Amino acid sequence: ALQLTQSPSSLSASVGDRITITCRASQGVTSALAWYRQKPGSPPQLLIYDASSLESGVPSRFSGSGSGTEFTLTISTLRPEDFATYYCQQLHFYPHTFGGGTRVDVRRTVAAPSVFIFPPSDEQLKSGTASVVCLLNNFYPREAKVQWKVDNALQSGNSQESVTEQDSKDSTYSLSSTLTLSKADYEKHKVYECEVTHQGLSSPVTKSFNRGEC
Amino acid sequence: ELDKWNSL
Amino acid sequence: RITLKESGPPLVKPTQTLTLTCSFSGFSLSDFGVGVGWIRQPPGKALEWLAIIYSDDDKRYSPSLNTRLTITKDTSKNQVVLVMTRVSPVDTATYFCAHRRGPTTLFGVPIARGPVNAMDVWGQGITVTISSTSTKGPSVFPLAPTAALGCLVKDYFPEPVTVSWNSGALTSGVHTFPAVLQSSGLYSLSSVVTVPSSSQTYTCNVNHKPSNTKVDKRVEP
Repeated sequence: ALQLTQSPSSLSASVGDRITITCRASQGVTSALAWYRQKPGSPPQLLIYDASSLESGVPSRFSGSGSGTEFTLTISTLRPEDFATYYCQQLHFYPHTFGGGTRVDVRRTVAAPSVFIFPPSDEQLKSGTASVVCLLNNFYPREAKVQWKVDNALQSGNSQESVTEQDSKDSTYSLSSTLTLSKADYEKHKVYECEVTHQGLSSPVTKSFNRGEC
Repeated sequence: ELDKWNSL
Repeated sequence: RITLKESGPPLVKPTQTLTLTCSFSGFSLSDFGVGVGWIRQPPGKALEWLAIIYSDDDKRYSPSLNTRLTITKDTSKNQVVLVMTRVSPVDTATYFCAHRRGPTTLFGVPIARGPVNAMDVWGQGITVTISSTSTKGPSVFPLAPTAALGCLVKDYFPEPVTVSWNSGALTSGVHTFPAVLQSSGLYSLSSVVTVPSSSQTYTCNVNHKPSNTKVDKRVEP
């Protein structure tokens, strides 16, 4: 269908800043494009309709321009209610496509994650399952990437991540990754490794343990 | 397929 | 003021049929050009358009979900219903209904089509989970070695679960993560706390009310 790409995906900013988000379409959608702001736990709120029209009750600091395949949303002076996720929607073709979203978080100094690996508890191993957890603590920006390796084999399909919401005092994020294996499986290997790639790291940091080592 | 109001 | 509100079941099992209702006020689906659409949002993901119905009973669906969706309206009871057949866990998401303005008219004549280019009012949204799973309490495991530490809260259903450290006295350096719905249909979650290596006892206080499961777990290094 119609491809609607938002840029950037994530945006770092502070109160008072002027920001611009763009939304690109695979084909002309004319002026049929809408912008929304969604704060966590709430539904999307309409800001701009018909590419440039300001919606009733929406602050004048919001502005929309462009037509065809290029669209931009401008917030002239960033207010705190603006730290949220933004979306563009196209309504010229069916189906009415939505962009991927642009997250706008509070800017701060780059902070590398404190990494920690936890091997599974013997209590859980007794139940037939093995959960290995990697913790990436207080980092910034939000983009991080975890890679699990078992006896140098790269894991794929057996992990799940979770990220916190920006800390109201730190402006940092924390991430949790859980590698899940059967106990059988788990006892067939020695080295469990959590490789972390983040912007505040010159090189990937790796935390590990040898199953058994006592 | 175009939107409903495209030809108005 | 226009208001919309979604209603239906918080939980549905796989292969089952899901019926959602959108109740509105402030407008009629007999009003010229008006639409009501459904948009969903998986946890942590982007908005996905599902369908729309207009006052003239014109209907449009997502080409990718078309064989499982039916949208219908009851003009007299100001409601729009979306029926989704044979669901899977990927259908788990928050479901929204929204209003679409019809064209502006002057003495019954269509003078502006610009306002139909948006969904101007949205409902609060209804959260729907898809698990073949049944109410079950968590198994709490220790996460042992600034030093890190925590309690893995695994295999429970449904949400939610509460986690505190030291009966409420430890709050600084704490991180309770969003739970992930495992392929098993059960949630898993972790709560960690970073402290001065050097330190004091640490206990994860866990409560899953649906199952009436209360656990206190002392975690050491």
